[PDB]
Amino acid sequence: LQLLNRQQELNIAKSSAIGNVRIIDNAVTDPNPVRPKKTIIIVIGVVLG
Amino acid sequence: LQLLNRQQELNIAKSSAIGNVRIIDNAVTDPNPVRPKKTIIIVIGVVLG
Repeated sequence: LQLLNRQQELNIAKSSAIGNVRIIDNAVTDPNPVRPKKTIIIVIGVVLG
Repeated sequence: LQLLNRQQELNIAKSSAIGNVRIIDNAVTDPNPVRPKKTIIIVIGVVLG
């Protein structure tokens, strides 16, 4: 199975059309959390109450 | 001799005609069943009642 995969991956690489994909921006993490959004949660709680 | 040349060309052409399909992901089963959807069934039962 591993060799079948190696053959398949090699065919995948060989049949690759894109000449060279480039990494413009390496991954970086935003220090401000995206969830939970405290303000909207509190507003929703107050309105629901 | 020309027929022999055409034979060699046809043999190489037949041997080289391989590709057009490069399966990316193999068959994989989702362990979570898709049917029946228990929650919607229970909700429908309660609402119908």
